[PDB]
Amino acid sequence: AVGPFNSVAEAAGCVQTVDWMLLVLLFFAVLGGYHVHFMLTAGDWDFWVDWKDRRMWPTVVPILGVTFCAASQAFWWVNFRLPFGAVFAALGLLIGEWINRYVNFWGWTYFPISLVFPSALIVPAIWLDVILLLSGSYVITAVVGSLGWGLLFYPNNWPAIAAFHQATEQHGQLMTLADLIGFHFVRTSMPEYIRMVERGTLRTFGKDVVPVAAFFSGFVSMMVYFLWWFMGRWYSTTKVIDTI
Amino acid sequence: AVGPFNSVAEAAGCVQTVDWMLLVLLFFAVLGGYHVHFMLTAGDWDFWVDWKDRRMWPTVVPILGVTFCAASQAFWWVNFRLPFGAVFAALGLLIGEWINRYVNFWGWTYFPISLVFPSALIVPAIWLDVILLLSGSYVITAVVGSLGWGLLFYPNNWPAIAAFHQATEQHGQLMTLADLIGFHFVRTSMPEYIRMVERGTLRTFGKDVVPVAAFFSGFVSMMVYFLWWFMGRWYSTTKVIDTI
Amino acid sequence: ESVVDLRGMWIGLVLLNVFYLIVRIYEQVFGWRAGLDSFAPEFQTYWMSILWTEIPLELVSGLGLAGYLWKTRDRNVDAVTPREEMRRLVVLVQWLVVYGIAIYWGASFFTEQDGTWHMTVIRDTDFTPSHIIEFYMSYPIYSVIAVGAFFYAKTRIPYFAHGYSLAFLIVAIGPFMIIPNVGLFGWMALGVFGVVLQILMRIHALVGKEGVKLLTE
Amino acid sequence: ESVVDLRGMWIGLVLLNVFYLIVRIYEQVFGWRAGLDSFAPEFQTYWMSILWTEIPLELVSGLGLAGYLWKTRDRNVDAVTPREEMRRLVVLVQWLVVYGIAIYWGASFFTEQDGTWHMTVIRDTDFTPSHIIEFYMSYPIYSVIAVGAFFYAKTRIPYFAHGYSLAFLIVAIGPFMIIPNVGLFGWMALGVFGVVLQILMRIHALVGKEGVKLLTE
Amino acid sequence: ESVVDLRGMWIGLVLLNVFYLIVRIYEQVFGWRAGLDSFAPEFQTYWMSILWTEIPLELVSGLGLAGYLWKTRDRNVDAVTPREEMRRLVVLVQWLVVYGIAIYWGASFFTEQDGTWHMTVIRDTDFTPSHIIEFYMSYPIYSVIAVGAFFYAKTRIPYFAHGYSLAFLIVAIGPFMIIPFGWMALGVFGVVLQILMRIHALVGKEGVKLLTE
Amino acid sequence: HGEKSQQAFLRMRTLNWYDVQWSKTTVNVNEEMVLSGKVHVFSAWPQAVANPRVSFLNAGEPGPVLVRTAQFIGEQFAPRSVSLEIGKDYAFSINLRGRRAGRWHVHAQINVEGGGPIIGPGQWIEIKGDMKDFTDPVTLLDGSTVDLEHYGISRVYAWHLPWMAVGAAWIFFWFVRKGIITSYIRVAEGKADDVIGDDDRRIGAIVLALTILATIVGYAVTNSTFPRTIPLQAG
Ligand SMILES: [Cu+2]
Ligand SMILES: [Cu+2]
Ligand SMILES: [Cu+2]
Ligand SMILES: [Cu+2]
Repeated sequence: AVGPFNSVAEAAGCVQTVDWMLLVLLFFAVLGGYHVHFMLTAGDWDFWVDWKDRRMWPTVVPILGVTFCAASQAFWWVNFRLPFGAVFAALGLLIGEWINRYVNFWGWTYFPISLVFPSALIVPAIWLDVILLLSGSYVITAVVGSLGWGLLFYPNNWPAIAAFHQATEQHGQLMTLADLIGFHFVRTSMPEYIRMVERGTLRTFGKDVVPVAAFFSGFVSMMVYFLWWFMGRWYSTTKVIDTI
Repeated sequence: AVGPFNSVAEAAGCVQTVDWMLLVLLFFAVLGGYHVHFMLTAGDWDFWVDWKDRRMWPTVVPILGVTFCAASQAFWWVNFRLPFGAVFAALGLLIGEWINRYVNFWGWTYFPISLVFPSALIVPAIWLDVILLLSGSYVITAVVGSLGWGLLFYPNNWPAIAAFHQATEQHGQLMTLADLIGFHFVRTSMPEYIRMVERGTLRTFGKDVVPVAAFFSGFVSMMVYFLWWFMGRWYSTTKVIDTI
Repeated sequence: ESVVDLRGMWIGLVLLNVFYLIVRIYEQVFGWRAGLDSFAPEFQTYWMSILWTEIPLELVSGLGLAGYLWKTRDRNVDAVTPREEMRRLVVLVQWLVVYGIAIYWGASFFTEQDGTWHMTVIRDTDFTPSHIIEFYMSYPIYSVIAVGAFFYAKTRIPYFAHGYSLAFLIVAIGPFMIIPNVGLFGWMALGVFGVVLQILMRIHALVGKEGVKLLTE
Repeated sequence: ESVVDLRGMWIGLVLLNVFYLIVRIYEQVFGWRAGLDSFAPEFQTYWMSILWTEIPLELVSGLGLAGYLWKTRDRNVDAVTPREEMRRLVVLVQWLVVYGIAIYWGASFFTEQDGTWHMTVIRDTDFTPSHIIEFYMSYPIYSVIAVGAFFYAKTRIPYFAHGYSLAFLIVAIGPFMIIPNVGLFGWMALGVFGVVLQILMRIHALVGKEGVKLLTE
Repeated sequence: ESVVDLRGMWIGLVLLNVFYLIVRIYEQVFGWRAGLDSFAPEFQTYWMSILWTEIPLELVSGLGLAGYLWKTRDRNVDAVTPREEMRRLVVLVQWLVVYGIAIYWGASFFTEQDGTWHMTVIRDTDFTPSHIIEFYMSYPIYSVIAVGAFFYAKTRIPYFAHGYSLAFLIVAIGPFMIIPFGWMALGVFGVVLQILMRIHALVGKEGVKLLTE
Repeated sequence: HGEKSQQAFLRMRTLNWYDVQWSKTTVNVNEEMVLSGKVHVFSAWPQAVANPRVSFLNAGEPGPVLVRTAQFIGEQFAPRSVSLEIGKDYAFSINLRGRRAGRWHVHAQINVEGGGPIIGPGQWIEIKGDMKDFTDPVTLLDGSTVDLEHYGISRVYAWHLPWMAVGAAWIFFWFVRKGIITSYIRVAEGKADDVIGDDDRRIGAIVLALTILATIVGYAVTNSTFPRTIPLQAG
């Protein structure tokens, strides 16, 4: 009566239950691939409270972060005009991480969630997504999209982070709580010195360490975006080939 | 009988003498290109008995070695379904090297063959070729092919190598025979320190040094293999172009 | 009959989530006090059992699943009717949902978990508890399910049969190249983008203008 | 008359192997005691002679071969009969066998030989004995033979004439980019792969179904 | 009427070279004594004024130019007559000449200029005198002109309208990837070639072969 | 605990460990044992291991079974990296507050920059109590106290989980509003444009305006609470 479906209900029914199966298999999927990549590159800055500094952390993470959000956007927008690409990836990741920090960093090994909590991405992801929604252009996204993505990162992390940048005096020396949480809850293999956080330079002038970091993160995210968008495209390939 | 040949003998004869001319000119050919490439990169670990260690040499050589085998395969198996590609290249090199070590390292400059003998490749080469013979797939070869090639390397060298890893006491210090061969027959430009052989690390655990090397060499050779297959292809190009 | 079954998917989802749940529980209990000295013999009984078991058990499980699917391959595949193809696609979207979750576990869960166990030992070997589960268990498992979804589509669906979707080809094979880069910018398998698009094209074909435009705008 | 001559090839093979045999012998005798101090005047008479000779000798040898082959170019090449084309190909396979060997000497023999001389001096210059032979002799030589094979095919065979086989183009010119990386993954000339395939395609065409399928399965 | 005006181009050329001439002169006089300590308040009045002024001024000047050119877009562009297209092309060649010079100042003059100011301070900030003019002035300016030339062609020429010339796209956008062997915008090669293709077309065999060999 | 597997000659010719002592081989949760000892920096330091110019003192223990309250080496409070001179001896000590009930084998440990970990001696350390009872705490410069075991985790979730929920809204919204298959097919045919076009874009521009506003607020608030803050102290 509407072949190869019998009823109109057998049609619209099977559609709505495939719509879920994809959405789900696709959800992770990218979460799996995004997490493995990110964890392998942006570490590390994301595991530890005592890595989240003002220079490295709000530079490397937006830059390594924009990768799958770009390819995911290339996937959902081009094929379905669905404006949730970036968020579809950013969220994927966060769940994946949070679940692990809870179930394992803490549940299994018992580091406080104050030591092992992830970087905040959903606000940037949203900006990215809406910029591709408003302009329909990946090129515009690649510019004003990723530049937002870069800027917003630290602002949208501050709320969770401030708390730990409170100062304590310890044995006649200054520490931030964060340094301390690190120092206290003992990691077998994490000597301060492995960190890769800001340690001062003579070419710093200000009072400027974060804005520069974020603008830098912003401009670099532009190239990564492009590259990853066209990689999202190459990954969407329906090409069939003849032999192996 | 069969124009542009007169007889059936004038056909079948010319065919069989071109068949040789090809196989020969093709034999070296790839020997030349394989050697230069390999000598330049994998050195060096191949010239000297006191570079053939447990870590470096059984890593770099498989990895640098699989390149022309993969490309030679791409050419022989795709166009002629002939299952000797790897072996065609592996042997090529060995002849080219051995000739040199004999006529030159020894014939011209007089280093004992015990110092200047090459790395054994022909066992892996075979594994690699037979995998492509059995499965008809480069994809499978790339994986189980190169992973074998990787693991078989040290094994198939041990027979020639063990003899020199026998211990000697020299002026109150322990040396292997190899070390000593190197020490004895004086190389004008080869200070121990230039070597690049294993020297120990704190992150070694065992008793494992060679297994990890070979497995590593295996998993990496998968990537080199692919790349060099498609490059074997790119080089097989019959494209004619219009201007320069 | 009915296009959409699902019964098999739930068998997969349940049979899996359960298994990892058991494994994660077990590692709670024998990770802590039993897998800290690798030179102890309590390690040979609680952790080195698993490694030595699952490898030949995975290997067979793999070729079995492959072999079997090729055997029960549909030898007159081009004949498949629109309702059977539809049904066959909804099986394939199934295989991909079980693939999806096998990935979640083995790439996110047991992967980042090794991250926390790094900060728990200084290391006896590369056969730690987490390594056993991550590298030699969760990875090979989602790698088997992958080969499955691939062989299944290859032997049930005209398109995937005669061809080799490149997207799929990658998705199934990429897994054997996670070992390099590294012991744990980048080359990845979101190839599932290509595969669901290839599934989606068949679904758009298998409805006339009738379904297409009309039923859905 | 006859398709297969070879006489020319032997002239090449013999004329070459001999020459290098002489040279390797010479360097056994004057390498040792005569080529160890480059500031000595025994170096100017036994080694710096060769360098100053061969370069303009190679340069002319090169252009000669090219110019000449272009001159004696077949101006009505498309007319070539299947028997004459087959003869012309078997000459071209010849050129490539003399090329093959000019490569063996220049790229394996005298190249890896420099590696052993490196361990014999500390160095006076970059005009060592082996450098003279390797870089300024064996390489240019095989580079000339290459240009030859290329020009020969360009002026005798319809296909290679009007065109520029890309494979061949590379095989002839790649030689002028060995000097870089290094001055003393990667970019190489196994371009002969394409060239013999291009040769092989003409051979497969130049036999009807008669030869093809029948005579040979 | 006439294909070749130029009046507009001289307005551009003259309006630019003058402005920069002023700016360079200004920076001779206030660069020296006024822009050496950024913590001094003479820096807030003579240099940090310009920075805060130009950016929103450039941002509006930018969108203005683009909005306007799109508006005044020729809604029946395929209709264009061979004489009107030729005029439109010769305007577009104008835009590019004003572009060419906005590039020269922005990328050669005020850019290599910063290299000599580098050897004159040890640095208070990244808002040095030269940085203000180079990054926040000369660069944005030529970037506006570029978007101009691009939009102009897009809304006056059948070819550039309906399409997106790849060269031109690059030329107009690459400017926003200077902030971060090389990647550059000589994309003008493609654009002039695209211009030249229409000129070759808008002469019959008559002009073409005959008039010019 | 893996010292067994490390290369023999390296463990011998780097750090030479002596007079290592544990305050108490039993503690209650919150009870404050201390591990101490002396180490001589071997004189012919192996090539394999970075010079110890950059090193870090550590409690070799399976996670935070004991919080570390402080530690000292070379007569300094050493929560950061320190230099060890080849040929000299340094004395150290680590103040360890019990935290997780069990029987752990606790080590003195030092890691070298480009070297890896060097493990000293280790002694079993029976802890008893209930982890639920473990506290820190710690004093701010402002004078107040905070229990570290818990401090801040509240505020974190407070900001993370809402946003994750927001993210999931955004997705479920578009999903059930225009399907995967529906929207695929629309796009696959002519349009597209059915799938988006304003006022889908009105939703977007609004959602974004709220997002940024949610940020400026959350910023300003968390800027009012904690208006002090200093950067991580390193080096
Ligand atoms: Cu690990
Ligand atoms: Cu040399
Ligand atoms: Cu500057
Ligand atoms: Cu221990």
